[PDB]
Amino acid sequence: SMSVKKPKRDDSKDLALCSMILTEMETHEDAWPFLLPVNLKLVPGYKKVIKKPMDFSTIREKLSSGQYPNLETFALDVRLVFDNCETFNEDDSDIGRAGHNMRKYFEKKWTDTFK
Repeated sequence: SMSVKKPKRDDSKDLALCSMILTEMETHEDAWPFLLPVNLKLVPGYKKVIKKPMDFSTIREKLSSGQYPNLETFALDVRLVFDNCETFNEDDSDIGRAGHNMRKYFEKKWTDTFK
């Protein structure tokens, strides 16, 4: 509350560390469905169904231009990528499997770097 604060957790390395995680996600062999925005002209149903599209290149641009206020807003966008994938793709598909794999990969790196 006013003039009453918990001890200050050091967040000075968060930007660099989120960048490193994102690099590891970009270079994963199963990243290909997620590297670029879904083409809304060429994929029927996507525009109407997926209210907030997100992809790794869009996260990289937001990160590089100070559009994440803190590490939690960064994790919310990475999770959005996988939530969108599960919304549009069957589990038993190459893309559906890719999204589960990448979400697992992310969640471990996130715990090990920050928790």
